[PDB]
Amino acid sequence: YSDVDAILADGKQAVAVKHGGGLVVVGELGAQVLAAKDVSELPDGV
Amino acid sequence: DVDAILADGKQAVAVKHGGGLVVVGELGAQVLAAKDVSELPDGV
Amino acid sequence: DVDAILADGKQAVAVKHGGGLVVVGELGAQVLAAKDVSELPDGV
Amino acid sequence: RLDYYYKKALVDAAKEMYFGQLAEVTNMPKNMGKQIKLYHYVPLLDDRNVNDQGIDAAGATIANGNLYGSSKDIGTIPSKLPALTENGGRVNRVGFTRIQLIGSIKKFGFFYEWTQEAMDFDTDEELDSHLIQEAVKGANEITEDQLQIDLLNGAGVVRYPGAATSNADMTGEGTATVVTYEGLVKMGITLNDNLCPMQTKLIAGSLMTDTRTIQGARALYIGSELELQLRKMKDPFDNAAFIPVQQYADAGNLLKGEIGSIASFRVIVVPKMLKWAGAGATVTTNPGYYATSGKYDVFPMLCVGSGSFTTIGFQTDGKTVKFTTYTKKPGIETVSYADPYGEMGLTSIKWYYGSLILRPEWIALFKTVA
Amino acid sequence: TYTKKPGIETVSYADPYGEMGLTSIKWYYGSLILRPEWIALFKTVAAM
Repeated sequence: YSDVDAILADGKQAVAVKHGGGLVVVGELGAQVLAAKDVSELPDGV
Repeated sequence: DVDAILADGKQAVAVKHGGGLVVVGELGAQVLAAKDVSELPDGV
Repeated sequence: DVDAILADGKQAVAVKHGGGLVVVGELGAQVLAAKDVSELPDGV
Repeated sequence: RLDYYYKKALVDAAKEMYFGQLAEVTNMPKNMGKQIKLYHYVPLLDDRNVNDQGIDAAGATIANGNLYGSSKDIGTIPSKLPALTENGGRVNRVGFTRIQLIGSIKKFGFFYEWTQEAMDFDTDEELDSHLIQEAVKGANEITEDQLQIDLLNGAGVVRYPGAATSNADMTGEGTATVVTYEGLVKMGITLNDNLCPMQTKLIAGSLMTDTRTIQGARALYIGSELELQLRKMKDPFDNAAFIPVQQYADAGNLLKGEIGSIASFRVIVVPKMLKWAGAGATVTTNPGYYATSGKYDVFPMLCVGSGSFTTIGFQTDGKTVKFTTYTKKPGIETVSYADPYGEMGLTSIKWYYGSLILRPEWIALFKTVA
Repeated sequence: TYTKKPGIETVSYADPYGEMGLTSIKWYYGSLILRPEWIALFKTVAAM
């Protein structure tokens, strides 16, 4: 990307990395993938 | 509600810029913690 | 130990609303930063 | 309402300190690194002295610059004596060696959190006081094991009961490898060569009826379990060996938490004494020994000198450690993007601990009893 | 005790740039037993 506006404009939210430095960018599937207790609740794409 | 997240044995990470709250799952985190193709669960 | 996490290369963030630390991996970050089924890494 | 709420709470007392008082500190500068080094010098005759400079008095190099070393054998010393002929061409060519001692400083800390709801709608309104009291007391406790773990690990004098040589050797199955009166005196004899000086002077004797006179001794720290074995311990003359503390209380001064004395040791009981739990032999038919966690449990017997514990304090002002606390009370103090309401609190205790164990002649003898 | 410090004191044809040092201790021991009957010795095998 180019700026912190681009990720927000893209819709993807951005979380601040405290230990390591940087800005991890989170998308809808990435969050939807991430929020999963077990194999059952993963996107149809995985 | 946020309490329902913890009751599900689920932790949650705040977002500084534009998310507010992102819920983080133990399968997801274990997926999220991965260098290469080697360290992802059998489900993936 | 946290240094082992950093020395390995994996970053880490802070879980505020309940929990400790989740550790971000290289593939996971790419996995996490995916909009649609054609934006996540090849392995998944 | 179904019951009456009594306000006063039952709070456990803090375990009394026994090891932190015997250590001396060495200040470590800030701007420089995290290690301290020493150059310990050894005697020329000591067998530790190894050096290339070793030319024989009447000859060439023999790779031994310590003459007869520490042989102490009359069949050896005359041969290795620095005999010199009339022609003084070459001689023993003694060498000297110094020992490098390295000490490290590590970091340790705490933290715990509480919500405003927990403090507000709780049955007891003194929750904050109880938490900080329990927190700081535990920090005092944890610091003690930091010291004790190192002291137990580092001890040149390690005598094993019977014919045992390692922790695994010890067992209670057959002839239980326990402390004998013979074993204790040898540890003092080994300690009598040097390092550990005589902690206390010998007791002359006071005018009484039952009082006995004891010799100069060195404090030996023991766990509570092994105390009984020391009590019922027959001397060579089938009499008692554990002189009770009361029999010399009138004459000499008393060290804190004393139970008695054996030979050249005054017994000190420490409530929090770490042990080698489940490190002996497999307990097939354990004959009623309290030492049983999967395998036999090995208990220590520690005798610290006065030159074997140099605790390094990073910025600690003449103390083994300082605790650095940080309280963020719920409210405006903890208002941020994470919680824009401030319904969270935080307290963290950080500290820096390190030890050296210079001149490692502390005595640590094991025992499997009870 | 004889001590030849590095410098001029050890300058020679072998080492014109005197750098080596030296320290030698010598003595004569001697021993005379006037009355051996006054010396008593007891041998013993020690325990353990």
